[PDB]
Amino acid sequence: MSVEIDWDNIRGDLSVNQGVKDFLNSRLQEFELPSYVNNLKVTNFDLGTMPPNVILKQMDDPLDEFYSYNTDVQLLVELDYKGDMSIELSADLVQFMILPVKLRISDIGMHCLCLLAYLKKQLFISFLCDVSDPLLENDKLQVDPSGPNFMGKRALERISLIRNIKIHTEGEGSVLRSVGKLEEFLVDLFRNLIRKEAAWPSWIDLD
Repeated sequence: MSVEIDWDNIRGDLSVNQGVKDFLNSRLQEFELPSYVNNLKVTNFDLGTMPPNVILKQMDDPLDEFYSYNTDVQLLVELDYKGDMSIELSADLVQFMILPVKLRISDIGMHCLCLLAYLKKQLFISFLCDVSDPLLENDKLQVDPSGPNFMGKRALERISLIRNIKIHTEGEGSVLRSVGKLEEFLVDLFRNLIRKEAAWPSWIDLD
């Protein structure tokens, strides 16, 4: 039941692109940047040249909680994304001196179940879980929003939706001791940002 997807058209739409930088930054600066970093924003988001393998699993109406203080629709979906996605960053290092640096993230790998809710001229992406999550293979997590005790307790047990992720940066010195705490940090941060801000109960909220 595969959903085909005009990736060229989507990839081009800058109403989205901006919307996801904004989503990234907004949520990124709720965090506690350590002492060796300042002025950490997302410069540029770039989608893959190639799309994810979208597969429709179900149609429902958008959850009541997608309603905020038909022609709407809400697709439950399998996302196999082994694509070539890239998020570009801006950062400052720190203490007798400051160096500006530049980073990419790549190799974003998710094989994952996910709600996609077009309502009021406005899309929401809430990732549910990794498809290989043990917590489905044993039932014990209700992932049907039909559908009582949907996402009930034991949601917190979920495995990471990020299956893999690459991150490189742009005299040597022991400053390389720091670009390695950072690349370590941004990863371990950026996983949390997905787990907490794009995975249900949260979501990305574009137009």
